[PDB]
Amino acid sequence: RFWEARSSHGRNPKFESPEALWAACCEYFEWVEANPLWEMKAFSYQGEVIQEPIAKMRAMTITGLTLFIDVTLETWRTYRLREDLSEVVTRAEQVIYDQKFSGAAADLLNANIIARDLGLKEQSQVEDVTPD
Amino acid sequence: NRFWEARSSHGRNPKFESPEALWAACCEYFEWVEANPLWEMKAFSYQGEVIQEPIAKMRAMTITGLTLFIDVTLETWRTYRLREDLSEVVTRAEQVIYDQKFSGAAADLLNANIIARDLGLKEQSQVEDVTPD
Amino acid sequence: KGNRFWEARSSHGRNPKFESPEALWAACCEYFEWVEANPLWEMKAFSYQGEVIQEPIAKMRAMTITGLTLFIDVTLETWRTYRLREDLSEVVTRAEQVIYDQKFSGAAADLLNANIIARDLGLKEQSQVEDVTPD
Amino acid sequence: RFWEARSSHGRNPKFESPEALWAACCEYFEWVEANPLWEMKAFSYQGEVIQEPIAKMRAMTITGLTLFIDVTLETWRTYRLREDLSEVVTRAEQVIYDQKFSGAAADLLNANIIARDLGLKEQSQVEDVTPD
Amino acid sequence: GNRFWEARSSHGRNPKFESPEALWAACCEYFEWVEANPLWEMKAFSYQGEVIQEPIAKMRAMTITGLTLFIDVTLETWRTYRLREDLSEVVTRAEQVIYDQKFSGAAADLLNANIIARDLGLKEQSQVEDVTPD
Amino acid sequence: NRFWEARSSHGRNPKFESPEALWAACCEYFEWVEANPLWEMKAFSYQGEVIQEPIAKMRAMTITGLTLFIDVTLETWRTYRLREDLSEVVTRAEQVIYDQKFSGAAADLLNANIIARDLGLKEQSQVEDVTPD
Amino acid sequence: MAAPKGNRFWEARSSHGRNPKFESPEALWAACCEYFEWVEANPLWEMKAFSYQGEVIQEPIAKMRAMTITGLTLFIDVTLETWRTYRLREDLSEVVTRAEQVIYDQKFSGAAADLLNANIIARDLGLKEQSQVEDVTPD
Amino acid sequence: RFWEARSSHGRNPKFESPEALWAACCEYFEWVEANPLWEMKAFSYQGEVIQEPIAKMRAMTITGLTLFIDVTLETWRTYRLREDLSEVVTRAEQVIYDQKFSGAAADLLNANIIARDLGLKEQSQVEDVTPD
Amino acid sequence: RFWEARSSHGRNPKFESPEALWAACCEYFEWVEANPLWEMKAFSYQGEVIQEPIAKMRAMTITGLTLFIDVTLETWRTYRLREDLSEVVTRAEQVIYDQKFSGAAADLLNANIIARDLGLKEQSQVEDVTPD
Repeated sequence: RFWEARSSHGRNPKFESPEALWAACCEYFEWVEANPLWEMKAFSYQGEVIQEPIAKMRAMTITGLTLFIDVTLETWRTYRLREDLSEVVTRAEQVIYDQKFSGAAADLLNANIIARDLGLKEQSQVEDVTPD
Repeated sequence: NRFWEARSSHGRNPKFESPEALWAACCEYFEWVEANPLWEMKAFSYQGEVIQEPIAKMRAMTITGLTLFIDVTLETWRTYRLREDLSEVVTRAEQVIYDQKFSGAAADLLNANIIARDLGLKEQSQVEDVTPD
Repeated sequence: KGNRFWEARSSHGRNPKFESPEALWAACCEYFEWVEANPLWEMKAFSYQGEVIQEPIAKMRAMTITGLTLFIDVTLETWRTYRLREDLSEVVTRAEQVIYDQKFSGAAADLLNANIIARDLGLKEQSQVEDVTPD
Repeated sequence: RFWEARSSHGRNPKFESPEALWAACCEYFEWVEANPLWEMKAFSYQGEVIQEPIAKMRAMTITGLTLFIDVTLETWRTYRLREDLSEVVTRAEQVIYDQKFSGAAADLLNANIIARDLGLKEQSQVEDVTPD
Repeated sequence: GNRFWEARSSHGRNPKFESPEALWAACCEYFEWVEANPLWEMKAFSYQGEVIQEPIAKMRAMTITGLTLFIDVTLETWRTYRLREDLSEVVTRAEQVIYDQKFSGAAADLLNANIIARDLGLKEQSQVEDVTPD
Repeated sequence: NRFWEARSSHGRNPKFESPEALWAACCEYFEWVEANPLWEMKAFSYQGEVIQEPIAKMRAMTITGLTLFIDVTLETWRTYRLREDLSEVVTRAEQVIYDQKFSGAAADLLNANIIARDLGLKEQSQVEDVTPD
Repeated sequence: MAAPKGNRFWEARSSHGRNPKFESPEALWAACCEYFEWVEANPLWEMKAFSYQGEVIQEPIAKMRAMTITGLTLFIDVTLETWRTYRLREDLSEVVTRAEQVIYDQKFSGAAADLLNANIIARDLGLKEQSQVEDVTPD
Repeated sequence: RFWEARSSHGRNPKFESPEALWAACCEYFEWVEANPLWEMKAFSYQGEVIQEPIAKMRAMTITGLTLFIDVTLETWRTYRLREDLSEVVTRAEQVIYDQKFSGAAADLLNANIIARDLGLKEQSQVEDVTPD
Repeated sequence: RFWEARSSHGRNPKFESPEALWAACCEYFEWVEANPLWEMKAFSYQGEVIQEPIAKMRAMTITGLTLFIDVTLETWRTYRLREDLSEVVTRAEQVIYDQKFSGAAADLLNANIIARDLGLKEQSQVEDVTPD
């Protein structure tokens, strides 16, 4: 139940400090690390089937973070305002980006879904070789 | 997989007036999804006999799924946008639905391409014409 | 166990005259039940000590608007008729949502072929292309 | 041999009623289900190889139907012109379409071959984001 | 000889076909030869430190070129059959059999789907919307 | 294997002047190909011991391979098409080569896309611009 | 000595501590090397399952961690602005160029060896697909 | 060490004879076949892990040949000036082409990279079916 | 620590002969061969896990080469143009190209990554077959 997870800062927290905001974000990173998604795998030994869960990496997201610390995207975007907090926001979003990038690069996360999410572009060069 | 029968405790044609009640209803849908995986039949053999076992697959959350479950029309759901308390709940619920599918596809628990299309994740490209003449 | 789907008809019989949303929903639900009770079957082989054994394994049957209408024995023209009366069009919208959702969740779980289903549902690939040709 | 299979209605059949034509079509459908194609697979045990035929779904086709009931495509097409048979042709062609769609959707027939045969379209949206 | 380029019907060298039955009979000989002559994929197995090898049969795709080659008529002569209707119906029938053999084989993944799709001329259909603002 | 050393019984730089002589040489190539598969090394283990064994793989026939084998240049072979007495043999040999590769690719014994390009099998598509107006 | 150390990447920092002020190429390059070593010493981990006699065993398998310029700056604890500022002195600019080249090569070599996802890395490095198209419409 | 391999004609040889030039090319072909690349493959049993190198086909290349016979690509191109040597160059490049084509067709070499190297083209026909 | 590897030619060498430069390039080639990358492979026996490192081919790059011999890319391009060094640069780059091509062809290196790096192009022929 990922939608139930909330930081220790409680309901509708007010952040008037970088240290406090960053710590709440770190609680989210910690929760993601501690709460992988589960893939049910089936095994069998001599006529008996045993179904055991296998951990899969959970991709970090900004909506996941904000839901966790119990604020709206709009409030999160409000933090961008004060430089004090804006620095924390930048760092948290970079962590989210790098988690997904490193996960995808290590084939722990689906590469194309992450490439699309991160906005990694395909670059190409096309030559028209039609004789004139 | 009798999903078309599933309904929240709020029953038929509920009139939501409270954001906590609407959110609780949405949470009932999320709980239902988690408790009701789709099933893949898998077969194994041993000493001359074949054994079949259903294996749990993640069920993708959808807005139409949610609304059917809490028994409102998509039109009713859009009405909630018209007042701030309910609209905040709609946004929260839609973000949960998006993230469930994104994280599921990212972990290859859901088919990545179909989820990418559903979520509107775009392919971005840069193309140079090297024969501009 | 036989895939004679061309023989499957609802209990409502030939050419139902639905005058009721409860009635029409009821008919739609009979179709959904048949689909789930009637998976496709795939033969899988297993070896053991010099002998191979075959076992059929259930595969999800995709719902379709065509299937539903054929099953309840109304024409597509009749199905679109229901739209005329906002009474039945509400039941039609609900059925089509169920059919869409069945195939979407099936495909998402890889129980149905994702590309077949993406084309069927009309899920689009979206792209953004920048021309970076110098100038 | 699939080119040898024929309905109980004999050579160059004439169809006097929709029930007769439908009966012949259903014979084709039933023949298809009773005659899967076979993938040959090998298994090994203690030095010997076993060749195990494994059943693969046979896709229905209109030309297969017409070969089976022993009429040309041209003749089949004339049945649309009979007021007593037209609805049967429609029904038969719809069964053929549905069998392939359901089979492909269930991963029992090759998805791309069926998608092309059925005319299932890919839809896309493209935005030119070149700065002006 | 029994290699594919050597295989021939029981009508022999350069048969001049002037009947539907004789022609259809010849075509069936080809269809039967194709079924009797799958291609072979070698597979290896290990047992107690000795490797063992045996092949599995792979479906041979039917082709119009293969058929004409087998019944020993040129493609030119085959086209000629199109002109007279006696033969024309047999030609159409045979070509439908060839098409369906490959189509069903590919649908069952017993033949390579993309090779067959290109051969049969099965088309990809698409719809594209330019959503560039303006 | 030294495939570049394989040569028909017609010797060095033969000067073909008969269609039966050219066809016989082409047939020696066809047989050589069918008789000389490529070989892939595969590993096998048993209770902690490993053994390797070559497994036979289909060799694709090619016009360049044919000409190398009968020992004429590719350009000489192209010349044969203009020759009244040799042209039919060229056409026939090129058909055998095409047919072998087609059957191999269709049977998944040769790489499908490499063969599709080699044979010139085309992809056909139909595209509708559905941009509203 | 062959299991997850559990070092959280967002916590990782060089021995130079908080907000270091790099005033020599040597100090800077040493810090960059700490990052390169950290990446090597802290792979990502994939959980894999095994079984023997009806018991399910979990075990982590190491997966290569891709180096990134953002990763480096976070590790040595300077902002992107500061990193870009290093370009002002020919002194530090050489270190920056070399560090970025190391990062590029680590990813390329990882991807080429199938240790990192090829397409993810190709997009990251800006490796282009080049094509030549002939219009053969009878004209 | 492939960059150290050299023909028996020594350093920067001068080829005057077509037979000498062909003989050198054949030394290269022989060297390629005697020097496959190796893939390490791991096997395990009862707690022990064993590694085994497996031979992989080495793709012939014109640059590889010229490095081996120790001439520059420029020198190689210069051979075209003499009808004599030009025939040997064509024969050699033809052997190189076929080795890679046949290896790729048999999936002993990566087919798409070989397709690009050989310049095998994708041919398509595209119909604009937009209604008017 | 590949970022610490350096040729016997020391820091920021100023090369004055083709033999010296070629010698330095060969040290790099030798280093690459002696320094494969490692994939951890896991096996299980009796509820215990065995980890085994497996060698993976390291791709040669001009960037790796210049880092190893400790010169800038512009220095390297300067060698391209130097009458006395240009031949050696061509030779070194040809070695690097062929190592990656052969590795990719053998599937020992990722084919698409290498294809992009080598600049191998996809060639196509397109007919527009629209009616009118």
